[PDB]
Order: sequence, then structure tokens, then C-alpha cells
Amino acid sequence: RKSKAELQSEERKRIDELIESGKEEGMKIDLIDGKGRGVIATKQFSRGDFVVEYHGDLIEITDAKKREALYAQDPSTGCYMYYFQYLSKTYCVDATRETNRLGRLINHSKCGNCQTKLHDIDGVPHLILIASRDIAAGEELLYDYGDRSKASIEAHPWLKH
Amino acid sequence: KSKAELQSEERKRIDELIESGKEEGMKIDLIDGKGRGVIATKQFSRGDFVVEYHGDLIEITDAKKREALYAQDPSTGCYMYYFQYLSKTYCVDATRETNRLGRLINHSKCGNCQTKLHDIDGVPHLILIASRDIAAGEELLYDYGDRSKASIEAHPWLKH
Amino acid sequence: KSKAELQSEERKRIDELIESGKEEGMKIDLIDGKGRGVIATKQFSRGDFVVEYHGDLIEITDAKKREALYAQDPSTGCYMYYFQYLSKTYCVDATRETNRLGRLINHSKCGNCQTKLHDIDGVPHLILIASRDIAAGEELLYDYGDRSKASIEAHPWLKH
Amino acid sequence: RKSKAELQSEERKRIDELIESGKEEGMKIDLIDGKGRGVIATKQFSRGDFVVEYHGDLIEITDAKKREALYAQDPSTGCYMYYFQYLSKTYCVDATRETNRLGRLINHSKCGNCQTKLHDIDGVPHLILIASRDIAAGEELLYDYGDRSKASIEAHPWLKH
Amino acid sequence: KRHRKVLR
Amino acid sequence: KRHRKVLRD
Amino acid sequence: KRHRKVLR
Amino acid sequence: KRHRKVLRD
Ligand SMILES: Nc1ncnc2c1ncn2[C@@H]1O[C@H](CSCC[C@H](N)C(=O)O)[C@@H](O)[C@H]1O
Ligand SMILES: Nc1ncnc2c1ncn2[C@@H]1O[C@H](CSCC[C@H](N)C(=O)O)[C@@H](O)[C@H]1O
Ligand SMILES: Nc1ncnc2c1ncn2[C@@H]1O[C@H](CSCC[C@H](N)C(=O)O)[C@@H](O)[C@H]1O
Ligand SMILES: Nc1ncnc2c1ncn2[C@@H]1O[C@H](CSCC[C@H](N)C(=O)O)[C@@H](O)[C@H]1O
Repeated sequence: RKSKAELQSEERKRIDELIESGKEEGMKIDLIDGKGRGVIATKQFSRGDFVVEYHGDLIEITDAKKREALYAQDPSTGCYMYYFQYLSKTYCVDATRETNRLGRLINHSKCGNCQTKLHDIDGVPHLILIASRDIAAGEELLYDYGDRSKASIEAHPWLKH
Repeated sequence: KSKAELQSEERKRIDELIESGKEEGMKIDLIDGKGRGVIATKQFSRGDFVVEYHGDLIEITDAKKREALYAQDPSTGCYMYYFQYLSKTYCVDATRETNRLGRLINHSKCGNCQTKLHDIDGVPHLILIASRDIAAGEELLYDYGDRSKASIEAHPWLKH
Repeated sequence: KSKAELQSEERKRIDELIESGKEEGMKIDLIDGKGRGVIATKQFSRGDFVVEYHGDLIEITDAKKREALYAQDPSTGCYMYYFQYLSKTYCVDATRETNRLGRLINHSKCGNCQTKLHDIDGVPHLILIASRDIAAGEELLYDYGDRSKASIEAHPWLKH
Repeated sequence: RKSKAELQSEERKRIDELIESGKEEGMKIDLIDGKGRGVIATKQFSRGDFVVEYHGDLIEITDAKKREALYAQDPSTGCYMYYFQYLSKTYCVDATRETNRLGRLINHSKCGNCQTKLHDIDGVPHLILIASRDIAAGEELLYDYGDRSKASIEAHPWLKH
Repeated sequence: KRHRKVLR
Repeated sequence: KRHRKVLRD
Repeated sequence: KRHRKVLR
Repeated sequence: KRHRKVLRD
């Protein structure tokens, strides 16, 4: 039929379009016991499928650390900052501000069903969540927040699992 | 006194007030644009116990059940106060009309009370503590904490 | 018809029921233990317009002034109806004796009318709509909503 | 000094003995221009003094409504029905029938010299007129009839006074 | 056209 | 004491 | 249409 | 204190 190259190209274009449109289908917000709000799948996702972008304010590490030192003065702020490496620098998606975007509401597990990856579009990095296994309708979406800090775990013991 | 001694004395005052349900130094008033509110009738000092957020303590299954029912009746107000305790979601549902005053206190992000979780031998309570000296005659206010887009769209007073 | 057409037709009917003020299907009667009240003289179906709560529309600060003056004369009677509109508190002060019937409708927590806000060109009106089918001869009743400990002590019928 | 209990019992004794005797001393009938009959004080009364009972047929609401509808058929009847609430029910002292009693003959004024009060003797309610101030001999006795309804005040404009 | 007397 | 009539919400 | 109260 | 969400290579 088509070559691997053609299939990969057409797949990447579909992902680019989902990122650009901000379409966030197949998900609903629910209250999750012990976790606050979370996001539930309303349809099946297959392993490797695009689930959602982790969408918010893209900023650089120095700016992020400054914002965070201010947030730390107000214990009510909550933790919505997602730091990552892109090429030879470090960036952050700061999703502290409440929006209708769902990525920022997804909770943590070390044995979840989503994996975050970098998807750049013409030199602009995007953090996207991909299904790491098939996901059933009704499942809570979960991924590994990746914070191994002793101090973080002491204050947020749910990070342990 | 040591920190521990001061903490024990505070815990004891708070436990006594939770027990008695005494709600002195407050009254209900109509506040323009807010419905009822609660106003101080005496000065409160920073750190003082003000009131318990008192209602039906329930877990998440019942809270969700009740939410779904309340949502079907537009005349029903919003009195459900959610919190985390021992890795579970709890809710003080103060929807039923009672004589208790915590349920009537209005919202501000720059108010004069702060809600704390206070545990008595494994039973959680939500209590309001004065975050600054509170003048006689001024409205009691605390941060409701719902910052969600879905809520602020419908209730813009949440933004301030 | 489109939704827009159905909505505008509905709005116009309610606007016109308000503006004409005919107050059909009701009569004053003496009601045991309640003073005067209002009885249905026709069937009302659930959802039907019953009557406006008609009187003098004022803002909250003037309402508070009038309350204090009325309280000077225990014979006055309580005909003031507080409500919220566009982030402000208003009151329909129906103290003055007119030919309008809404002001004469008595209280129940198991009544047959529900009060709703209906605005016309930025002017708010309070209207009563049937909350169930009402048979001819039934007394019209709605929940006055005043739950204050003090009001209930002075007016024990508020409890039911 | 007299105790509060003595004062209350002595107060009730004055009132209840005047109610029961019904002699209605210190008053006379006269003709008052534009009012019909009225009642004139022939002695001084002091503030708080019992003046006279509003005396007639004590009836409950169903009979009152029945009687109203009958009286309404005859313009000569006049308006002598005095409604009040007692123990969560509506009662009426219907003084329509002509008798020698004077309470039924007292005319209306919003700023009169008597106030009607509900007074219970051994579980039987009575409507009594009490002096709201010192009353001089020669005064017409007057109290507020209490009917402020638009229909009444437009048909009986003296109710506005 | 009747009025009443009413205790207030 | 006076009571009121009030529409909640 | 409803908001919550939420401990933060 | 706070936690973070962190991705690395
Ligand atoms: N596995 C878990 N257990 C308990 N809380 C969790 C969790 N994973 C995420 N959270 C909560 O979610 C926060 C990250 S943002 C995720 C959305 C959040 N639950 C909300 O309602 O706004 C964490 O700081 C913590 O409050
Ligand atoms: N800052 C504010 N501005 C406007 N309304 C407010 C407010 N804070 C609280 N409220 C109102 O109070 C409700 C929460 S319950 C607080 C008591 C309520 N005012 C009452 O009379 O029953 C809210 O849903 C909203 O109706
Ligand atoms: N359920 C009830 N029981 C007893 N009195 C009631 C009542 N509901 C209303 N009322 C009376 O009606 C007043 C409100 S205005 C309603 C009209 C009034 N009954 C009148 O004749 O003018 C109340 O203050 C009280 O006097
Ligand atoms: N202030 C007033 N001015 C004119 N008529 C009055 C009045 N107060 C009472 N009345 C008259 O008295 C009636 C109530 S019964 C009072 C006794 C009556 N005047 C009589 O002669 O039998 C009223 O309906 C009215 O006819």
C-alpha cells in the first residue's frame, strides 16, 4: 500500500492538526477519590494514540523558577508546571492558570496509561500525552509526573506510586 | 510556653468550640449582590477560631450522587465544601438550611478568614480561623477556592 | 419554528402578562389563621404564569431604611420581597395597599408556586409560576424563604 | 412595693372584672356628624386603662364567611365584624346585631385614643379597647379599625383618617 | 361595599 | 420583629 | 451552573 | 512545599 515514510508523514500531520486545533475529544472531567479533579476517557484509545496536549504558557527555565518562587509564597496555588528539556535548553509549560484545557487536570501514577512526549512543530516544542497502552472508556487518564525529589514525596506522598 | 504547649492549648480551645457549636460575635446581614452574609459583631483577633463549616460530612460517592441531584434544581444553592483527608475526598455538605453560620459566609480571594482541616481523634472538621484582625461590623469572607473556568464563567465574583 | 422563534414568542407572552396586570384566575379569601390569602378560581398547570409580585421596586439600601421605619409601627405588615439581579440586591416593597394580588399570597414550604426573576429591558420583575397543577379552590402558596432564627421565633408559621 | 406578680394579677383583676360585669360606665352615646352614633367619654380615663370590650357574637371563620355573604346582600346591615387571630386560627367578634353595648358603636381614627388588644380569660379570647393615652371627659372614643385595603378605603374614605 | 374591623 | 420574603440564588 | 467550595 | 512535573531526555 503506502511506504513506512508516507505513513509516518501522514500520521505526523494528523498530530500537528490536533495540536493546532486544540480539539480535545474523548475525555471528561470527574472528581476522583483522593486526587481532586481528574480526566476520564469517554472512548477507547489505542496504544500510541494522541490523547491530549499538556497546554499552558511555554516559558524558559529562568522565568519558570522565578514564577515558581512566587507561587511558593501562596500554598493555595497548586502545581501545574511541567518542566522539560528541548534540544540544549530547559523549558516549562506553566499551566497554573485555569482554562478549559484538560491536560493540566490529568493525575499522576507511575503505572498509568499515558506517556508524555515532545512533539515539535517547526522548532516549537509541545508536550503531548500519548496512550502507553490501550485505554478503555471509563478509565482515568494517568501519567508519571516524574518527580523523584525526597522533599516533593514527603509533601505529596502519592508520588511514591 | 513552648510551641507544643501553645499548640495543645489552641487545640483544646478549638475542640471545645467544635463541641459547643457556639457561634458568638457574628450575625446574618443582607449584603448587596451576595444574598446573606455573616458580619462580625465584635472584633476578632488574628488567629482566633471564628466558626466551623458545619453540615453533613460525606464521602465521594454520596457527594457525587448529591451533586447530580442538586444540579437538576436551579433553586438549590452551592454549599458543598470538598477537601482531602487520609487519601480520600470528603465533603461537608451544608445545603440543608440550618442555624449554623459557616455555610453563609461569602467569598473573597482577599478576605479575613482561612479554612483549616482540624482532626479530632480521626474525625475531620473544616474550621475558619481569622487571618487578620476583623473589625466589628465587617463581613466575614474566605477564599472558596474554586478557580475553575467553568465556575468563574457562571460566577464571576469568584475571580476576586 | 426555530428555537429563537419559540423563545421570543414565550418572552412576549410573559412580558404581556406582566404589563397588562390582569391577574386572572384568582380571588381574595379569608384564610384560617393567615389573614387574607388568594385562592385559584381556575386550574393552573405546572409551569403556568400565576401572578407578578407587584409593588415598588427599590434598591437594598433604601429597603433597609424602610424596614427600620416600618418596624416602628407593629401594625404595618410584611410585604417586602428581596432578590438579586445583575450582581445587586433589590426589593419589591409591596407594603402599600393596592388591588394587586401577589402581595396577599401566603407562605408554605409545601406550596404550589415558585418565584422566578423575569427581566424586561433591564427592569427586573418577580413572577410566581405554578410548581405543580393547581385545582380551582386551592390556596396559592409559596416559600417566603426567610429562615432566620429571629423571624421564625416571631413568626412560627415560617417553619412549615 | 407591689411585686410584679401582684401588679399583673391586679391588672388582670381590673380588666376581667370590667369584662365580666359589662356595665360600661363612664361613656355615653351621641350623634356625631357624618359618623352615625359614636361614644363620648363622660369621665377621665388614664393611659393603659380598660375602656370597653368589643362585645358581640364570638364566631369562627366558616360562620364569619357565611354571615359576611348574607350581610352583603343588605346595605342597611353596616360593618360590625371584628376579625383577629388567636392560637393560629381566625376568629371574629360579630357585633352586627343591635344591642346596648358600646364597643360596637365606637368610631374609627388612625390617631385615636384607644388601642384594641387581644385578651385571654381562661382560654376564651376577648377584644378589649385600652386607653392609649389619658382621655379627657368629652372626647369621642376612637381607635384604628385596621382595614387598610384599597377596596375598603375607596368605598369608605374616612378609613384613611 | 363592606369594610371590616381587623386586629393588627 | 418583622420577617421578610426573599428569593435565594 | 454550580460552583464548589474547595480546600486548598 | 511544591512538587513539579518533569520530563527529561
Ligand atoms: N495520584 C494522585 N493522588 C493524589 N493527588 C494527585 C494525584 N495526582 C495528582 N494529584 C493532585 O493533582 C495535582 C496536580 S494537577 C492535576 C489536577 C488536579 N487534581 C486538580 O484537580 O486541579 C497534585 O498537586 C495533587 O493535588
Ligand atoms: N463574593 C460574592 N459575590 C456574590 N455572591 C457571592 C459571593 N460569595 C458568595 N456568594 C453567594 O453565596 C453563595 C455561596 S453560600 C453563602 C451564603 C449565601 N450568600 C446565601 O445567602 O445563602 C454563592 O453561590 C453566591 O450565591
Ligand atoms: N402560613 C402562614 N400562617 C400564618 N400567617 C401567614 C402565613 N403566611 C402568610 N401569613 C401572614 O401574611 C403576612 C405576609 S403578607 C400576605 C398577606 C396577608 N395574609 C394579609 O392578609 O395581608 C405574614 O406576615 C403573616 O401575617
Ligand atoms: N371616622 C369615621 N367617619 C365616618 N363614619 C365612620 C367613622 N368611623 C366609623 N364610622 C361609621 O361607623 C361604622 C362602623 S360601626 C361604628 C358605629 C356606627 N357609627 C353606628 O352608629 O352604628 C362605619 O361603617 C361607618 O358607617
